Amino acid sequence: QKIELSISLSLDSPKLDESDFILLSVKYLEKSLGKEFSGFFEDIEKLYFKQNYKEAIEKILDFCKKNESLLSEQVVQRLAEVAPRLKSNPKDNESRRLYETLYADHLESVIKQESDLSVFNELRDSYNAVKPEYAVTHETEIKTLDEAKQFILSFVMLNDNVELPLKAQSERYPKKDRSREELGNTPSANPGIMKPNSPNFTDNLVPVRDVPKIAINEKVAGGYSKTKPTTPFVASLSGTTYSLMVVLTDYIEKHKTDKDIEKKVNQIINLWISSYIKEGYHSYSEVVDVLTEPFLQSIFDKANIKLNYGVLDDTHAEFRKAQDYVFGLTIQSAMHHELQERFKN
Amino acid sequence: ELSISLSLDSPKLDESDFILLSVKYLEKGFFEDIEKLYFKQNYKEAIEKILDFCKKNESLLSEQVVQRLAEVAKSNPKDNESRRLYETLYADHLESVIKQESDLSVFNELRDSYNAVKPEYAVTHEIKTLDEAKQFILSFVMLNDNVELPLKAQSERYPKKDRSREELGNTPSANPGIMKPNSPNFTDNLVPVRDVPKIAINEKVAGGYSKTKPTTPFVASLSGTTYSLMVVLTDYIEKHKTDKDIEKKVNQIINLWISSYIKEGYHSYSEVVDVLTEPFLQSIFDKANIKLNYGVLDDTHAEFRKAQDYVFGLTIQSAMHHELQERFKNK
Amino acid sequence: IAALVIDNGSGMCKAGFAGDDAPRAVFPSIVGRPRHQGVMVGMGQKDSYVGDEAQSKRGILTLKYPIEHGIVTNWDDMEKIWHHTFYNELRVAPEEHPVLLTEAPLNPKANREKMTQIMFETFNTPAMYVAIQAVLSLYASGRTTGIVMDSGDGVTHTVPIYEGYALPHAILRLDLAGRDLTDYLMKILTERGYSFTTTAEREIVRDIKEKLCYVALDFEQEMATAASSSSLEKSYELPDGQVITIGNERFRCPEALFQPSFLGMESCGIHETTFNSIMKCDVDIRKDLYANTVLSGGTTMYPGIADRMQKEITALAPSTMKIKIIAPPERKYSVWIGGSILASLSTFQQMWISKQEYDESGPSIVHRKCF
Amino acid sequence: IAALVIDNGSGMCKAGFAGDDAPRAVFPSIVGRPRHQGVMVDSYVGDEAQSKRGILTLKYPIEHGIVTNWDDMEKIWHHTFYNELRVAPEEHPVLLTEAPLNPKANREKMTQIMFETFNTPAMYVAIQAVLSLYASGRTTGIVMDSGDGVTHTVPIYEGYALPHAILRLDLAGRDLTDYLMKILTERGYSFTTTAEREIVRDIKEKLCYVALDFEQEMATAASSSSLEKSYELPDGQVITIGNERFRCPEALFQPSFLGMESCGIHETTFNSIMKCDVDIRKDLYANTVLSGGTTMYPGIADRMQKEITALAPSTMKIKIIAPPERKYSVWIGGSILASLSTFQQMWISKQEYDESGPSIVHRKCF
Amino acid sequence: SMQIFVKTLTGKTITLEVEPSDTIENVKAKIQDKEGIPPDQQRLIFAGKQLEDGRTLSDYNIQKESTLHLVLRLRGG
Amino acid sequence: GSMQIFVKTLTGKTITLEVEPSDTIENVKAKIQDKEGIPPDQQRLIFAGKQLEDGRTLSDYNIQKESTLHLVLRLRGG
Repeated sequence: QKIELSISLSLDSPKLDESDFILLSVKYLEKSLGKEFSGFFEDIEKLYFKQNYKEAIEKILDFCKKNESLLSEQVVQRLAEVAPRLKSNPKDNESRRLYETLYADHLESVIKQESDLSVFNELRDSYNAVKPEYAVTHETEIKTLDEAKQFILSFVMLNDNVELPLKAQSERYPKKDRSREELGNTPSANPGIMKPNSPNFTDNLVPVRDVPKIAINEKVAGGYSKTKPTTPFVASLSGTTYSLMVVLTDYIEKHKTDKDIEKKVNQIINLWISSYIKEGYHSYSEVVDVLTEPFLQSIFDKANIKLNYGVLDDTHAEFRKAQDYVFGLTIQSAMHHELQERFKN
Repeated sequence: ELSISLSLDSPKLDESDFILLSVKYLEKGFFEDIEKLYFKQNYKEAIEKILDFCKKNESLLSEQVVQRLAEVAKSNPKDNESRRLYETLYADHLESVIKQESDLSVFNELRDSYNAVKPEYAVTHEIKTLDEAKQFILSFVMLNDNVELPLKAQSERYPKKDRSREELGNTPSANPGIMKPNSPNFTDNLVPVRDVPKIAINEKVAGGYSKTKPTTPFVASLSGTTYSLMVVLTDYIEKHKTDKDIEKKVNQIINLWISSYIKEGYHSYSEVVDVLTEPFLQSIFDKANIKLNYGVLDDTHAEFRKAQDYVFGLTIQSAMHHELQERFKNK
Repeated sequence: IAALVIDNGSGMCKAGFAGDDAPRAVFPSIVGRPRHQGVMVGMGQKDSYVGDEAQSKRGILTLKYPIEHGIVTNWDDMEKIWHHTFYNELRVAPEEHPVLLTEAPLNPKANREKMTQIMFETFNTPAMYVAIQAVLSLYASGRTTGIVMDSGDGVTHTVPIYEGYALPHAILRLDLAGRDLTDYLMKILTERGYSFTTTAEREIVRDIKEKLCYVALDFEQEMATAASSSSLEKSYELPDGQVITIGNERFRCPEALFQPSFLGMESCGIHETTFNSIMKCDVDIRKDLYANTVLSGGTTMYPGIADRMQKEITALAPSTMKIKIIAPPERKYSVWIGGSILASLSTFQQMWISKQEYDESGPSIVHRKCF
Repeated sequence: IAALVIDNGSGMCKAGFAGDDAPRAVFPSIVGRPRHQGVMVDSYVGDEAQSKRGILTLKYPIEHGIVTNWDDMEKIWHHTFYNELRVAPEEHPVLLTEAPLNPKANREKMTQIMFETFNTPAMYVAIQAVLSLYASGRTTGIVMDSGDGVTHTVPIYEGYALPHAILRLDLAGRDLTDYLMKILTERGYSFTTTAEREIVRDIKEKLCYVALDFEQEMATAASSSSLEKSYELPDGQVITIGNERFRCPEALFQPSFLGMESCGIHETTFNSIMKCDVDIRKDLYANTVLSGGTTMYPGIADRMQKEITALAPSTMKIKIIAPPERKYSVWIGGSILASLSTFQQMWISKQEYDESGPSIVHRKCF
Repeated sequence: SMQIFVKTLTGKTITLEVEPSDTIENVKAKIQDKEGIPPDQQRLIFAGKQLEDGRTLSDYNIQKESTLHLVLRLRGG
Repeated sequence: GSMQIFVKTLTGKTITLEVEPSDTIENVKAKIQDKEGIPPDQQRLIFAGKQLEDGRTLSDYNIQKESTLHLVLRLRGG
């Protein structure tokens, strides 16, 4: 019980949230347990990813109870007695921001492995026909996946016209928490969706780019910063996902018969999900929860296609390095608090 | 007299414009008082005095005007042109006088003080007109930043010069005096074109003259050749205070200086005078019985009359300009 | 056991221990290897002379100056300066005491990994941390948020720090510093008829600078007070029996910082460089930086520097801004004092990277441990 | 073959080399030797003595023009040559200065010590006043020399200083700095330390002047602030000095201000001019030299004329001569005496001392 | 070619190596190099006349080893 | 007044603008407010299949004379 002082001085930190808790609780356990416990950890991953934070916390709090023989005794005094107070500010929730920008490079990772960019070279037909006013197609073929991102990110130019019909029928896009206060671009180096002036590892940093500044209207009627306090996000509720479904719907219906339609639809959805949390446009929830809308599932579920929603199995790499971030930030505060409770002396 | 109202609403009219446009409206013991106040940049006494006047005598006044003049009643030093003319005309008014408030040698004596007080390189004069008197007294820049400095530091007002160091060069202008290069003017006042200097305001100063004396037009920001004049004047006072009319002499000396610093494009009335209206400098004079009229004149009619004509032709056109572009805007 | 802290910076290396309110040893960052066999001929199992004695003998021993711009460059010659740090000077063993290190602002991910390796692979350290000089020069002044102007012998930087994090999108580097001044002062004194050679008689000129030089609030007023009065002149007695006179060259020397055009450079001085670094940030944090500017370093140790950094940043900035310049008298060693602090803190026991996590993760742990 | 010129003066020792304009070094005449044993680490003499004071116990050998303890003057002559002029006194001839009316024995120990402790090749002593007069082009006249610790009003007729007339006022700048301090302490300002005393010396020798009429300015002052300038103490205190300005230099004209029941320098000069033959009084009145560091207040010169011309016969021309080079006229006196081609023969040769003893100075030096 | 002298109010001579064609802004630029004075603070006076920046040393008859004079514009305060 | 261009919307309503080739897209967007009532932050101007930027001039994009640009008003539903 030596290196556990740290996981308790991280709880003296006033800004611990739900995400920080799990990402530390799990490491405290793992680094103290070692066995039969790999259905806890693999599942806490699935639970953290789904942003079902307290479904997970109930597991931790009980595990801590069932395995208190194994557990250090007074950690749960502080692991608990902290759990009831946990909230998530979706402004300041960048433990999950790190996670998802890592999870975005690993979703890309798996997509490059499936090299068959056939769909993007044949979604180049739904585009042209579904959205008439834009430069047609890609002007050429999709040879790489970085020019596939380009296509997928041209489905933004299909906007305010062809998807307005689909944005109605949504019981949630009316509930956007965004603003028109119009704050404008600031410099950043922190990658993806994370904040410009928030810590990052020297190895995740991407080059300096000017990224936007978007705020939250906190006088909205439960429109996702409160509905989902957990999701960390920049500009709420997508907006162009309803425009993906304009291209995708006619595609899926023309190419419904093709046998690898799933093999080619999850690719479109998962390139999108990833190239938005990787380019900073959105957060997973901002792209998925739009598609978890029943009306959208309709054409999918009537083409006998499902959606993985960018879910993956080995996110231990992504869980990890998020644990070390929380640690770096939590005891960060400590040195800072002890630095300043020594300056005041 | 409904254009003395239209004149007021549209322009960037300022406090000088208001005074002049109103006093002609009214004109068309109180008036001569307002003219003893305009000259002395005492504009808030007047706006309210005139404003109470528009009430004292609402008889023979139209009521559109009381309802506008009360309503609209800001001087920006950068562009306040209505004072710029008045003073460029007064500069020549004071000038006419000093040639008729004659001299034979009130400056021919003061040479003894130039040569003595500032003899280090400078020209040593060895004067029969009032331009050679000017030429002499205007060569008090040759006392520069050396002997002037001992008493420039005894100044509370001075370190508030709002002049920039960004020298922007010489621009041509055919307007005489405190002026504006692209300034409307009368074809009777324009002077042979010359290159006139461009200086600008620092405006990063705090409590700068320009901020606190927004009534003084801007041509340099305060004047510091004046302290040099006061370096040469102390020696004159010393060697000539047993002289009967040196009190008359010294007035024209500083009255020609303010005459010549306003028409030669250097300074506003108070950019030269409110440096000398500092307690320590009157002291030189006050203890020698040389009370100074800082050039306040009696016949100030001459200037004020033409300023109103200038303002009118400025206020009125501003508006036809808006009606030309509300007729061409509407196309 | 106690900790060891080192500031590998620019020209001189500040080393010592934690808790110490002062660096015990401050020697150069020079390594002097041999010129030609014939100096190796001789005696010794020793190849190079590193540090304080390299400069003593250097016409015989030709040298290298590593890390003169804050970034290390020679990783073989830097294993040496860390030997004259925990071995042949500041004597106790590396293995026994835990080390805190200071990287330059914007240190490359790769130059970092070597310090982690060199420390565990070559020095068997128990534990290690690599931090930024400027993050620690603000912790001295008791801050966790603000902007630092770190100036050393060869590199000057403006580093904004928002909660322990220097913000890389706004770190600005000037690359004009201590030597550039001594060398200007050498040349502007070499013209006064008081010439100095450019090979070691120029340390006398490095003493006129720190000792008899100041930043002038209005350079232009300062110039006038010099050509009218000998009130601004001071006198220097040379170690060689000659007494000299300085004057205008005194305040012309630390002006290279504010006005870099003196050295022929077309860069921008510290006041401009500070404004530009504050505005490469978001408007929400700019207020806490204008009011929290720490002048750290030893070139930032000329009397009057913070009174010109008030006038020059008050002029460059919005009018609603409070500009507080904090130049503690121990700016010479604030990267130090604050490294001593970080390392003497008791919550720090965790961030020191352990040799157990080194072996398990590699030197690619500095990135995931140090911030 | 460069001669050396040294002004041991009450206070500052201004020393140098014969040909040039100004003294090389003008360090104080002070010797410091410690009081306890922090000596674990000789003597400290000069600006060092004052700087290291805090451990050193200072002795002030020349504080009135007279040398007093000599084992400590041997050390301000050591510093002069060995560590200030950076020379060996054995190779370079010297020119020393003396006080008016100096005891004879106290000028035999300067001959000894220069020829037996320093091996001067040759030496000469002249009176500090005869030298301030030669710098003025004069051989006959009256010099007033007011430096730091003593003031002397010395008559000189053809190079010879008349000892029957020489009068001395021990009022000088040491006393003047301490009056400014005092009258400013009773102003609300604080001047007590030996480090705040130096500032008062700067306020004094930079802001104080002599008036032509005391009362007619004390009035100028109390009705008008036309005198109150300011002074930046280097610790952030621009303070006010007005009447305090001229009240300091005038304690020389009214020595009663400091408690001294004596005669001011305007009167001490009348008695000395008339303690001499009626036949030479005309050449003294028209040849009064103001030399010294306390005779360096703007206006001290014209005030001597007022004051002397009213205590004097009206047919007497009074010419006060205040070279702008007053502070060091005794030095420039020797820088020129010694540099003279004809002077080489008036040197007391080392050889001669060996032969005739230190009683030689009396037969060479006059 | 020629050498000209410039004297300040402390009494110090700066020496300049110039030509009859060098502008006064060139001379004012050589005093920034050798002394540091911004060339705008520098006001040069020969003949009782402040010299012009677009004019040359022979437009003012400065020649030989002529002593010219320098004052520094005290501004900004 | 020397470069008539056209802005077509989704109604087919072609508006007519008089600009110069050095005018920025925010200047165009201002004139489409002065004549239409649309705040410049709903406007999304597209020529060349590109959402034009607000600092770029008309000749940073080849918008020449009598060129057709497109206006898509944003339904930022707040």
